[PDB]
Amino acid sequence: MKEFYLTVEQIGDSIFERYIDSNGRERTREVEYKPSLFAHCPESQATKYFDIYGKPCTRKLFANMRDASQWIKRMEDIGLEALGMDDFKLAYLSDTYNYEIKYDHTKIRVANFDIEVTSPDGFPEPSQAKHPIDAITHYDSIDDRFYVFDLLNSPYGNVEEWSIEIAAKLQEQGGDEVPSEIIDKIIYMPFDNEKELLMEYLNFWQQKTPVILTGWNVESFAIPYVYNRIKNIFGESTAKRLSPHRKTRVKVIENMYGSREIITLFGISVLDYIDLYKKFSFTNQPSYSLDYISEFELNVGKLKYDGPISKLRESNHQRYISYNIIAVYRVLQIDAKRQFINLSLDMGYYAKIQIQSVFSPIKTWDAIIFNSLKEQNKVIPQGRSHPVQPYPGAFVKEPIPNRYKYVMSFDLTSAYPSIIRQVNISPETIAGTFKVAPLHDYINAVAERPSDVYSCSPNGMMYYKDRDGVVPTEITKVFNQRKEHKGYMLAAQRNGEIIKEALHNPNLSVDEPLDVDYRFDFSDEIKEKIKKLSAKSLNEMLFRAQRTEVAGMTAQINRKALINGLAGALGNVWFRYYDLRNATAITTFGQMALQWIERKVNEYLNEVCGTEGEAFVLYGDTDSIYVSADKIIDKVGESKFRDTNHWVDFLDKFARERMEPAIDRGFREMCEYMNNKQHLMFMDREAIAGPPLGSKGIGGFWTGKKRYALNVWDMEGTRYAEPKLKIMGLETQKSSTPKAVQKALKECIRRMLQEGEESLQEYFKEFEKEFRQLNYISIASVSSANNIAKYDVGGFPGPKCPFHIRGILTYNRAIKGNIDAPQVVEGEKVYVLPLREGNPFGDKCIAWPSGTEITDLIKDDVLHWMDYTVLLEKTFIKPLEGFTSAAKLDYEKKASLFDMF
DNA sequence: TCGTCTAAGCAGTCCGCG
DNA sequence: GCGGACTGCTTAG
Ligand SMILES: Nc1nc2c(ncn2[C@H]2C[C@H](O)[C@@H](COP(=O)(O)OP(=O)(O)OP(=O)(O)O)O2)c(=O)[nH]1
Ligand SMILES: [Ca+2]
Ligand SMILES: [Ca+2]
Ligand SMILES: [Ca+2]
Ligand SMILES: [Ca+2]
Ligand SMILES: [Ca+2]
Repeated sequence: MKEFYLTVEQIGDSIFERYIDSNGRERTREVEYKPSLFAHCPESQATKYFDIYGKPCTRKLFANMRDASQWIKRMEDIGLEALGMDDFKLAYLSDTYNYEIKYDHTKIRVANFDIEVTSPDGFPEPSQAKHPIDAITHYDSIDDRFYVFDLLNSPYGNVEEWSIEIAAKLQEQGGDEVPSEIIDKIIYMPFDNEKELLMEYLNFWQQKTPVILTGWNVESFAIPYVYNRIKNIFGESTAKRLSPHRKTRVKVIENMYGSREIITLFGISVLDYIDLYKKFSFTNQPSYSLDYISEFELNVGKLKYDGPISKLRESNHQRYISYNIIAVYRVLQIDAKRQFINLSLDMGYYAKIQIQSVFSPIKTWDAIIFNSLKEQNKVIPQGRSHPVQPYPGAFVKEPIPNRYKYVMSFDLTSAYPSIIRQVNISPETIAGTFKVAPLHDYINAVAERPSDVYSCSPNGMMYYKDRDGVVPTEITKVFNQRKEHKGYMLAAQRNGEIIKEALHNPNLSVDEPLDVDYRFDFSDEIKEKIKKLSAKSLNEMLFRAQRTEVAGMTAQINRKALINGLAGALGNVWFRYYDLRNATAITTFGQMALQWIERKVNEYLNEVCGTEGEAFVLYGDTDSIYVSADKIIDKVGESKFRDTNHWVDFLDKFARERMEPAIDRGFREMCEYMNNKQHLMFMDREAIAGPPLGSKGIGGFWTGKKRYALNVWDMEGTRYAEPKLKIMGLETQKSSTPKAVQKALKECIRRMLQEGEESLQEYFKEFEKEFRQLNYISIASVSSANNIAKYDVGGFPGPKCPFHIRGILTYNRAIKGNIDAPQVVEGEKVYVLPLREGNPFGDKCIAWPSGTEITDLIKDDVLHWMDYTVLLEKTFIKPLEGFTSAAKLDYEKKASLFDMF
């Protein structure tokens, strides 16, 4: 097999690399890597190295990495560009792995761990590490084993050994329900003291040294706690054994309001799963506790115990250990589903970066582009300092707030990357500028043609057409990968709909789920077999189809995020290829493209319907248009359709055979007008929306920009078994909206869109009557909480104190003196409830840490004083009045002359 | 919330608006 | 009450 790196570090003048050799074995080596950098040189000097602009360069070979770094400094002192890859480990990987890396994940040691620390006096601060570590569960992916290190004797209590037999039993047997599929994979090690536990942990770690290290909050909690605790007990040298190169660094992570410390372990790649989840999941959650996320992702019940966590070990050590094991397993289950580790390895090896660098699109693109240019003996420019400057983005059309019965939407495939490719936008392809007309003049094709030579953007930039820039070349490669995975995702989705249909008629038999690849559209043979399957088999198949869809989603959406991130990186001052000329070339072209095509679509449809000045495009945002199809349906007449699926078919056909060819023609003209390199503006139909045939549903509504709802029957070629709501921006989609309120508002919208006014009025009346019985957590608003200290004046709200911060201050006063009460953590999320006039808390609201029950000390008082009236008006009635006034209907029945009887 | 970008919505504070 | 200036937070893209 081909060799591949596991980790790489620079330590002084050495590269330390862990790698898999040609025999599949893990090795480590120290290499006195001599880096090269570059300087511009005269024409007369013959060289093979050229900078991205074609200027000749001489290569400078350094005796060591420190010499190279010092040279860079002196070049700055002189005022001359020092060219080349200044991150020497990236240069090392590029030299050592000069081919497309094929990696074997089965050889990569992925460790998932979690620790427990009993603490009487509140949260155990990792930088202090003053409390014993009393449990560690460490899963090793190569062994496929959970290694459990259990402390039996502690200053906080002596306990009995954990029992695997009780752990395996049902909760209803008094057991812990540790899943049977992991029972035989547990290696349990009890210890009579913490020193021996930690010494044995370190010896184990030496034997089974993680390459990828993950878990939940491991970077901010578990790693620093373990490092600092070992440091406190044994000294620094012992703690540094967590690094295979015995080198660690405290790294200060800074943000707007403060900073925190993490421990960098040289020779390990830490990918904290909470951070992987935040970057790759495309969710915004009210809480990021593992229990909350586990419930959301896996539909598993919260890990239930009595008393505070600080007393769990002494009261129920059995459960304490079991829950530690389950916590580790839950992260593995989330990963089995989401496949974020797989994604990280894919992107990391593709770019040839340290795997942990997948968190940084700038680092990722820097490496991809460097490797690409190096292949042609081209030399990358020095990174420069730039001041942060605002620049313009997308165009968003102001919609007329209204109901919209029939809607078809269209949008560009990978819009910004396609613009980069079409225009040929790259650092080295800038050809010059032209005199810009107002955007409106390009949109309306009255401005003079920008260039007869170069490819243009309406921001005034011109680009070479003779050859692809490195940015278009590399962005295309990742786009092609994204397209492959999106294909698999969409097939799995369509396959899921076939199974849902079959589930209407499940057969009474005992059989098995079919062994199929859900990434490919089901053959006729498979479809026939599906129609004969039991509900049990069909449901298992649906689960598997949906898991395949999730895997495809992760792979496609994050590759889309990577390529969109390059468009963004061009507008970030830390990017080597920062250039506001290019960043704005993209966004300004986009503004034109949208408004150009709005004009073209309106023109096409006015012609088809034989009208003039009629607005068919009702809305658009960035790269999308929403077209009213009422007139198209009416040209046929509703009574001519057999059912809903019949008109959906008709619109699908109209979009594919009439609309899209008109759109394509419109964009081809725009490409010619801008003299672009290649036509790549592909605006395919997204949604087909409308009410059920014969219903009083309104189909859709807009309240304003980025705020709308649509009843969708077909989405990107997926024909749904049941209509699905596409809701954007409304309160149902916001993590700040109470859970039960999102639910209720979604049902109000469903009724509006599918059933009509009377149905909405029936539901509203019921919700208003019953909502006070809803659990307090389900009706609490959620907010992130920043700058709590800024607004805290002697425990009371200072000037301009935000509502949620006021709630936190109320909470802090209510729990004052308690070392044990859950503290609100700066920058994390809180639940917020309004309080009735004259409450004991002395203010109008209270807030507490999200994802948790409020502490028992005050729970009773909160429940008693919760202001249901304010809650209802603010979170439910206000948004609903917004929806209904936009859609021109009433959520309450107005009086009529019929009331006289 | 360490980690690519801008546009734009709504909640809430403070205070004007005769 | 509402709106604007402003902060804070959260979306759509
Ligand atoms: N710089 C930057 N631009 C973004 C980001 N998200 C969206 N955009 C811009 C770039 C996208 O191409 C454009 C349109 O967004 P879409 O959500 O329609 O995605 P896109 O067209 O890329 O992919 P699609 O093929 O429609 O799934 O909006 C981002 O995180 N950073
Ligand atoms: Ca725990
Ligand atoms: Ca798009
Ligand atoms: Ca599409
Ligand atoms: Ca059947
Ligand atoms: Ca779009």
